[PDB]
Amino acid sequence: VPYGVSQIKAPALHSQGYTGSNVKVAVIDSGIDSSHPDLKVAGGASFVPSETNPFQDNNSHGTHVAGTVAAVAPSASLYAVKVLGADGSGQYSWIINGIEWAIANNMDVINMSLGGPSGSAALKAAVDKAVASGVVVVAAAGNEGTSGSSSTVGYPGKYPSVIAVGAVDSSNQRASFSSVGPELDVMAPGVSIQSTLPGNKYGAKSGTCMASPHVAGAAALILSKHPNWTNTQVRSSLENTTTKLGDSFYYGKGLINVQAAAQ
Ligand SMILES: [K+]
Repeated sequence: VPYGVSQIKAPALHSQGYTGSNVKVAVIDSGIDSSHPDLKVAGGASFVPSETNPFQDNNSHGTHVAGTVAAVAPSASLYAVKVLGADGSGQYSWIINGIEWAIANNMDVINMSLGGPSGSAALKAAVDKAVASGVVVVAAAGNEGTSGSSSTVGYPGKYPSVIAVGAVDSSNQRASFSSVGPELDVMAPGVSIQSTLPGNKYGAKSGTCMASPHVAGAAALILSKHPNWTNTQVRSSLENTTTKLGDSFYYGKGLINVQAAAQ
């Protein structure tokens, strides 16, 4: 549909009848506008104390992330895990509560197009438990760019259990904003991403946040072909089948190729 879908080689799988059917993807974000004609929301939960409806997206972020998951894996069961309020901010407890729900509710893929500058024993415990429980955990690397020689990969992206996603444009160039470090795993399209917006709209957003869902959608396609495959196997296939770009500090393993990873 959008250029980023074709770029990751998703359409080849779609033509084959692999569209992410029976894959439960949790969008741990600002909610999802379930009212959008182009989105099918299966369930979810809100963990934002003042915004009790997960199906009301007061930000726009979670609907845009969800629509990218949907563009990659059209048949995937989308779950709106509302952890971020109208301002796009959320407390760590709300976020961790949303991961805890995703595990509890047998989500196959977690998408976290979110990041914080600091970790916690509780955040690491939550991601680790998800992984140990066979969930594919995908997160945005962060929008911190370059910072001397140091990692600018945010949390939870920083944790070895999480697939940390960096952003490339349509040319396969690293976006100037894309966080860097040894914890960067893969690259996906993350510059001027056309996706669904609340109130039957479409618009572009840029960020590693936009790159993350292409991988979460990519993990849904793999699981649709290979329902038997472990989260470990899904991850290894995505990482081992990449189009090799530059240095792993900047590009991770390179750009994901869903066609090559699906075998
Ligand atoms: K990581």
